[PDB]
Amino acid sequence: SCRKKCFDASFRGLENCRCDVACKDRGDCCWDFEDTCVESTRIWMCNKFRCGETRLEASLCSCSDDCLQRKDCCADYKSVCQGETSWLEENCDTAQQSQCPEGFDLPPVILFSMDGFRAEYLYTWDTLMPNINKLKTCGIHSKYMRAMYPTKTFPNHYTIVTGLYPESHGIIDNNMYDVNLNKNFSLSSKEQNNPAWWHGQPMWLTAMYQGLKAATYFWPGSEVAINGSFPSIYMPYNGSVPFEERISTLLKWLDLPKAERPRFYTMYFEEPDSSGHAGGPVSARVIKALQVVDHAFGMLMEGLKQRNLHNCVNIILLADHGMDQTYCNKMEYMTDYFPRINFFYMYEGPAPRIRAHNIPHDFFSFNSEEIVRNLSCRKPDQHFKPYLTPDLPKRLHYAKNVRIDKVHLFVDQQWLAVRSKSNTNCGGGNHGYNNEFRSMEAIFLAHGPSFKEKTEVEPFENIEVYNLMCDLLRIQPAPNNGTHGSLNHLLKVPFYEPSHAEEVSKFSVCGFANPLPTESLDCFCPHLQNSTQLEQVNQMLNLTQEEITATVKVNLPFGRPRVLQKNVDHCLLYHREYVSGFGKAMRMPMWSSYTVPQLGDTSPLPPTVPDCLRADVRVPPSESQKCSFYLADKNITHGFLYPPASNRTSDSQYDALITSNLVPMYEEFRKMWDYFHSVLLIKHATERNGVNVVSGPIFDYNYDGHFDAPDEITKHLANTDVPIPTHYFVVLTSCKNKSHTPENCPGWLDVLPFIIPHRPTNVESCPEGKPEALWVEERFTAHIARVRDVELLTGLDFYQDKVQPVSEILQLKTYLPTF
Ligand SMILES: *[C@@H]1O[C@H](CO[C@@H]2O[C@@H](C)[C@@H](O)[C@@H](O)[C@@H]2O)[C@@H](O[C@@H]2O[C@H](CO)[C@@H](O[C@@H]3O[C@H](CO)[C@@H](O)[C@H](O[C@H]4O[C@H](CO)[C@@H](O)[C@H](O)[C@@H]4O)[C@@H]3O)[C@H](O)[C@H]2NC(C)=O)[C@H](O)[C@H]1NC(C)=O
Ligand SMILES: *[C@@H]1O[C@H](CO)[C@@H](O[C@@H]2O[C@H](CO)[C@@H](O[C@@H]3O[C@H](CO[C@H]4O[C@H](CO)[C@@H](O)[C@H](O)[C@@H]4O)[C@@H](O)[C@H](O)[C@@H]3O)[C@H](O)[C@H]2NC(C)=O)[C@H](O)[C@H]1NC(C)=O
Ligand SMILES: *[C@@H]1O[C@H](CO)[C@@H](O[C@@H]2O[C@H](CO)[C@@H](O[C@@H]3O[C@H](CO)[C@@H](O)[C@H](O)[C@@H]3O)[C@H](O)[C@H]2NC(C)=O)[C@H](O)[C@H]1NC(C)=O
Ligand SMILES: *[C@@H]1O[C@H](CO)[C@@H](O[C@@H]2O[C@H](CO)[C@@H](O[C@@H]3O[C@H](CO)[C@@H](O)[C@H](O)[C@@H]3O)[C@H](O)[C@H]2NC(C)=O)[C@H](O)[C@H]1NC(C)=O
Ligand SMILES: *[C@@H]1O[C@H](CO[C@@H]2O[C@@H](C)[C@@H](O)[C@@H](O)[C@@H]2O)[C@@H](O[C@@H]2O[C@H](CO)[C@@H](O)[C@H](O)[C@H]2NC(C)=O)[C@H](O)[C@H]1NC(C)=O
Ligand SMILES: *[C@@H]1O[C@H](CO[C@@H]2O[C@@H](C)[C@@H](O)[C@@H](O)[C@@H]2O)[C@@H](O[C@@H]2O[C@H](CO)[C@@H](O)[C@H](O)[C@H]2NC(C)=O)[C@H](O)[C@H]1NC(C)=O
Ligand SMILES: *[C@@H]1O[C@H](CO[C@@H]2O[C@@H](C)[C@@H](O)[C@@H](O)[C@@H]2O)[C@@H](O[C@@H]2O[C@H](CO)[C@@H](O)[C@H](O)[C@H]2NC(C)=O)[C@H](O)[C@H]1NC(C)=O
Ligand SMILES: *[C@@H]1O[C@H](CO)[C@@H](O[C@@H]2O[C@H](CO)[C@@H](O)[C@H](O)[C@H]2NC(C)=O)[C@H](O)[C@H]1NC(C)=O
Ligand SMILES: *[C@@H]1O[C@H](CO)[C@@H](O)[C@H](O)[C@H]1NC(C)=O
Ligand SMILES: [Ca+2]
Ligand code: NA
Ligand SMILES: [Zn+2]
Ligand SMILES: [Zn+2]
Repeated sequence: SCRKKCFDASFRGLENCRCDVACKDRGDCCWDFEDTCVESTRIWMCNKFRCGETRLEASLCSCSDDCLQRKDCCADYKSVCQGETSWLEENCDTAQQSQCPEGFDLPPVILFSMDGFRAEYLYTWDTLMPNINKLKTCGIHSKYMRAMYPTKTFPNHYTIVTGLYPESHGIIDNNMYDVNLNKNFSLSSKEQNNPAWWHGQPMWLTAMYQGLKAATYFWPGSEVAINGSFPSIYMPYNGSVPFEERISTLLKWLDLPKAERPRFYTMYFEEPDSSGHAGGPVSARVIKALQVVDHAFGMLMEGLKQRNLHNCVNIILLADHGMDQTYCNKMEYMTDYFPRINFFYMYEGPAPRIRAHNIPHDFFSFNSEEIVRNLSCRKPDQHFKPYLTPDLPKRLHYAKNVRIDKVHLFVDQQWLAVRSKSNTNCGGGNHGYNNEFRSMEAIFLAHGPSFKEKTEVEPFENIEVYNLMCDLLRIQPAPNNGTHGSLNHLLKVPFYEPSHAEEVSKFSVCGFANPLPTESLDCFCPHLQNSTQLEQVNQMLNLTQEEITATVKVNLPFGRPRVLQKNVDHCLLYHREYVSGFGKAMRMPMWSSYTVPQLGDTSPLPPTVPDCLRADVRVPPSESQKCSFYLADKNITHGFLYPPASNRTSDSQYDALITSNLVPMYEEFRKMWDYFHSVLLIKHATERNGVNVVSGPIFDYNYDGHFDAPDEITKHLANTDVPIPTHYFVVLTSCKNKSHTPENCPGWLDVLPFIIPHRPTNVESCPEGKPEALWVEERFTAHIARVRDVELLTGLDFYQDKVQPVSEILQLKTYLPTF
């Protein structure tokens, strides 16, 4: 045979069999020549033909008797050649600091991304991916990780390592135009390397700035001098480098002397994304790619075990987004809606945008309003909805950036919107859609001495990973949009312990001093004829200390919302059936909290009594609204935050027909608002065994996701300083265990937050004369959000008096209900 005699022309084996290059032409090569001498230089694995081999120059890794000393063994050398158990076959054993070799005092972090790894892959094809499946079994894994919108590669890869929404880190799509720079960004141009596009601080720099070297293998942004700095080590991108070579480089880095060894690593694979596009998410090509990437990841784990690092490394395996199926018969065309399309440019596909064709000249003069108008409610079954970006659901956080064109189209599942029928980028797989579509969900797995073992966690958003990685490396994170501490339940010993945010503006008292108003405020309730009758009704607002305690216990079961705005004067208004926090400068509530019990009759609430409003004797007139403000303002009317018709006693509706419960509402919005509180709210209450409601106004006129300062609000009621909300929020809170009511809930809570836009038409719902039962609920559902989103937009902090660990409350606050 040719063992240890490769290419030796002098050798003559059994029957004079040859082991030289020219042997294959003669036909007298020994039987094992091809496997011992030729193929042994083109593979990354040891086998029976290679173990103990003589070294050859051109081998990608070695199986020689000295490969461990030279630190060039193939990953599987110890298992294949020395007969030791592989990582794959070893049982799940606990990862701890004892399993770190000398010098690995701090465990390194490996951030590993497999582009386009749909969450559903991990469960349908689990046994086809033994190495990933073992990671899933031994380590911690999430049901899925939610990406950011648009579900694209560069925006989401950069979100992962920054903890920032795309609107903040600047990479809002794989293709974009910046009118200020007057430049184009695309993955085929060198402009992608311009640091002007990349904001925030990526993870490798967070580590490097705090003394920890970072090595990146192909992460989007890693070959950019972000903030003027490259990673300690980085590789120029080339999609042709085999996955095995990338893993091999990573293992070599881990062999470096401690003085030079990185402590933060990133790895990136283009699969299963590439095969998903070619064959679709359910296809032979995807199956093959999933097997490829599982093998490459297995190579990494075997190589780590060879080095005694498999239980020392904190590894994270995730993806940037999922994958769905497109169809050429599921395409919308702009030619069907515009006779002339020459004058605008369109970023086509699952998350399209439209801008002026002649840029930069016409970028701002472009009438984005006309585009969205002319695309709204054109066909009853059209498979996309146009939006001006400030009108997009606020949970997407996709508007505050000049690179995000004002015209947006929100496209239905498995559909595409293109310019004309000349576009043929259809038929395969694609992504970019609503990050809530199950097809768009990504995987998240993790394993290491700092993570919990054999644990499944609930879904979370990829903006949270950045804080987690900083906690793993024990460094401080840059300001980001994660909620630091919401992923502590993944860690054995959290590095950061969160606390309640202390209130910034203390409340004052609006006492019940005089039962008769000093001013009528131009409000009329002729049903109340003489002062005596008025005095009786107003006395109902004058609660004993025992009655205040009683209404708080029921209607504020988790404590009052705390105000984190500075220099905001507010007082609480106590009623038997609701408790509000009244903003004196706004002259309206910042929040109103009431608990709706489960009732025997699911009857719809009749309308509020029409012609009866009066001043609130507890609030001075300078801080109260006047009913004449709304008569004076022709474009808006008044609505109620707490629904008066929900009174549970024969006269308690008077408690809600007061100026302190009024908020400015467009007529058309109030129809939607009233239908929700009259019909849908009662269904929620009976489904959840009662529900606690906290609602209030939101002002975000600069659509940056944060509560506006007074001087940022650009619309007011009549000629007053009473601001007009851009949104209203409604947060439904009940007991996760439906056996308890919201008041008597010792365990976990369950939340359903709404941030409904306050718009003067319901064009977003295309009601076309239909009854509210056919579109209101759909519209609220489309505007669900996280409590955290409500907090950011209001300056309020909820649930501080709910006895429960802070980190668990943060899980509740970052939760997104999905449908
Ligand atoms: C929640 O509150 C509503 C509204 O209450 C009404 O408005 C408040 C602002 C305040 O002025 C209250 O004093 C006032 O009642 C309650 O709904 C009302 O309920 C009453 C009965 O309790 C209804 O009264 C009936 O109205 C009919 C009009 O269609 C009228 O024909 C009836 O007349 C007959 O009955 C009376 C005795 O009740 C008798 O004297 C007459 O001669 C005749 O036989 C009767 O007046 C109101 O219509 C209701 N209004 C609305 C809008 O629904 C509701 O009961 C309350 N909820 C709870 C749980 O207490
Ligand atoms: C809001 O509702 C309250 C009921 O919960 C009303 O309370 C009434 O207030 C009047 C005026 O203060 C009292 O009449 C006076 O009583 C004092 C005696 O004061 C001592 O006792 C009272 C009652 O416990 C208490 O408020 C004091 O702290 C003292 O301990 C006499 O000296 C006066 O001459 C006068 O008669 C009522 O007794 C009181 N009723 C009740 C049931 O508390 C209050 O008036 C309402 N507010 C408004 C603005 O109308
Ligand atoms: C981009 O890179 C620059 C460095 O080239 C970063 O600036 C550096 O920021 C740190 C912390 O913000 C500065 O250190 C601090 O200095 C202050 C004042 O002396 C002190 O109070 C702190 O204890 C700390 O030492 C550092 O001086 C500064 N360097 C320079 C040259 O400005 C910058 O933060 C990076 N930006 C992003 C977004 O990554
Ligand atoms: C997500 O997190 C980022 C980073 O914390 C938030 O962006 C930050 O927003 C603040 C205020 O909007 C910016 O500070 C402001 O800067 C301007 C000019 O630079 C200054 O005039 C203001 O007085 C204020 O200091 C900050 O620059 C910005 N940081 C980055 C990296 O963009 C963002 O708001 C968060 N998003 C949500 C929805 O919470
Ligand atoms: C992108 O990579 C491919 C694949 O080879 C890689 O790059 C080589 C330069 C080397 O570093 C290998 O270890 C990598 O795996 C390159 O294509 C090959 O390049 C080699 C030159 O070393 C050549 O002999 C092969 O014929 C090339 N094969 C093909 C299909 O081109 C390619 O050059 C790289 N592109 C860029 C722009 O660097
Ligand atoms: C945007 O639409 C207006 C109005 O057109 C109507 O509404 C559209 C949504 C569509 O359903 C049309 O069929 C409707 O007629 C356009 O203004 C009209 O333009 C046409 C042709 O130029 C003209 O005959 C009408 O008189 C115009 N009507 C009005 C009220 O101005 C407008 O041109 C459209 N803009 C673009 C860029 O297509
Ligand atoms: C959800 O809660 C119900 C109700 O439990 C009640 O509250 C307890 C604090 C205590 O006061 C019990 O007496 C009450 O029944 C749970 O249902 C009960 O479960 C226990 C088992 O621990 C059983 O002994 C009771 O008979 C059950 N009662 C009823 C009416 O079914 C229920 O188990 C909780 N759900 C979960 C997932 O824990
Ligand atoms: C960015 O890319 C767009 C392509 O969409 C370029 O658009 C051209 O803009 C000029 C005006 O400067 C027009 O005269 C051309 O007709 C446009 N071409 C197309 C195909 O639309 C734009 O020029 C690019 N800008 C930069 C700075 O490269
Ligand atoms: C107020 O009107 C009612 C009418 O029912 C009656 O009590 C009386 O006329 C008035 N009360 C007083 C105290 O003047
Ligand atoms: Ca704002
Ligand atoms: Na009006
Ligand atoms: Zn991708
Ligand atoms: Zn892709």
